[PDB]
Amino acid sequence: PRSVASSKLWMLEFSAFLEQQQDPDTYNKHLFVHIGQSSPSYSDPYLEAVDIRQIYDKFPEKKGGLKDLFERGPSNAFFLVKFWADLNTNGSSFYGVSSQYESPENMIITCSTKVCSFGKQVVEKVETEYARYENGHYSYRIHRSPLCEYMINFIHKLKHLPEKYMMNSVLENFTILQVVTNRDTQETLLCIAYVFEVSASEHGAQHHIYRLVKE
Amino acid sequence: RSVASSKLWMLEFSAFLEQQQDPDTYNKHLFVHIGQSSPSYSDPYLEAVDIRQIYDKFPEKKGGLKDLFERGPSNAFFLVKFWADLNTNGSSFYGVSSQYESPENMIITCSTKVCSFGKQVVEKVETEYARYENGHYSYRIHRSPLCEYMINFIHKLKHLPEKYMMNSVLENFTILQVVTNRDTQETLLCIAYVFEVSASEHGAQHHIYRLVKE
Amino acid sequence: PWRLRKXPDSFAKEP
Amino acid sequence: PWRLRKXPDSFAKEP
Ligand SMILES: *C(=O)CCCCCCCCCCCCC
Ligand SMILES: *C(=O)CCCCCCCCCCCCC
Repeated sequence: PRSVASSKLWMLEFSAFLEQQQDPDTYNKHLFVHIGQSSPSYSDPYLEAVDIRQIYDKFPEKKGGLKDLFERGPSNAFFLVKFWADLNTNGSSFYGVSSQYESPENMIITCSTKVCSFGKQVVEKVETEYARYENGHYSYRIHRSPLCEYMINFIHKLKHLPEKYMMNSVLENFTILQVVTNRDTQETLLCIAYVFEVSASEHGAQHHIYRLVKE
Repeated sequence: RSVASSKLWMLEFSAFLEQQQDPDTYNKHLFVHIGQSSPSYSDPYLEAVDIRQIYDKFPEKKGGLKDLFERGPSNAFFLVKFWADLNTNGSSFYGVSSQYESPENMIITCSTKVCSFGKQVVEKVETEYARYENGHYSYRIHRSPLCEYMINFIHKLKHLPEKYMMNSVLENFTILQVVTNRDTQETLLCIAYVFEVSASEHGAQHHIYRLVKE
Repeated sequence: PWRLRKXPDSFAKEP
Repeated sequence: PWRLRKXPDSFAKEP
């Protein structure tokens, strides 16, 4: 569905994974989180709203922080994703992140991803993405970007915790902020706040998507 | 050296079977692959094969291998021998992936003809657009569904008792891939593929050859 | 705590 | 036959 979407840009996919090579011809891949489902773009369901003021203290609020960005707008570009992460894992290892975006227009875009601990930035990754023309529109893809060391270590530390409630306790103060901007106009195309809990489902990782509103 | 002309380089090619254990867990088996491990200092020099030795294994007459080679450029022509890993083991997806780079921004057409006794049995045609990437252009055919004929073919190979029998079937099976600049009709890459069954401990293998006039 | 914030009921119900 | 044609020795030697 065209859910995490402003008028200029739609995020179709987000996934973080662990890939293990048994032998040169055999690979096992485990997904921590994902967005993506089999429904067409126009399926776009009604999304519940979250008063953005309720989440400000989990992100940096300096010049160029979440409040600043939201007030500058467009406010219809702002979303909150809550993930229930699948941490049930078991050869050489690769930790990766993959994402996909679509637009009707050909832009050069910048994706900024900031990991936050107690509302303070601990690590940032910046990527510039160019379009491929595809099926009547423009596609932007990040394919198997290497997960940074801080996050690999964070996942290791969480897994060594004896109890699932303890993992959830650590996650109360862990957030990620993603800003996607048109490099030429400096327009905010998408802004996605992420928060995490440990999944207890047997049908894999789960999510809920919310619009962020001024209230 | 690599599968590269002056205008296009194929850095990645693979055919695979992917199986979903559960919604977050996937197993992938590679039948054949190029560029799975990174290009290195020690990669071997490419030996040469006289193309007149192989004409009968590929479509000929108008637009065939001979016709294409003579039009050239000759530096775009390669022969790959694969030793395929058929030792496989929920939902299943058979796919082919490939990746290319060029210094030029082009619209390319990739034609893949599966042949038996040198005659086409099925063809698959894909048009690919470029993506800008650090001063050059990249093209990707990503998890293209393997067509029924090849899925069926792989099943039937496995249902033969002996490997030498699999090799005998494969002696009359070829694949020809031609990549062209759609605008100019220039041949960017032409790759002939031939197969045997692997007996290696370290998985699927390949040798790559330049096709030459002598 | 997140549990005392004004948020929809779904935020605490894993689909 | 394939095995008798002029090709490098590597053609019938799996790496
Ligand atoms: C390092 O470069 C910072 C970029 C972070 C990439 C986002 C990864 C999303 C992590 C999801 C898995 C979290 C499981 C608790
Ligand atoms: C259908 O889409 C035919 C197109 C052929 C694509 C090339 C696939 C290469 C298969 C290699 C597997 C070898 C198994 C003996």
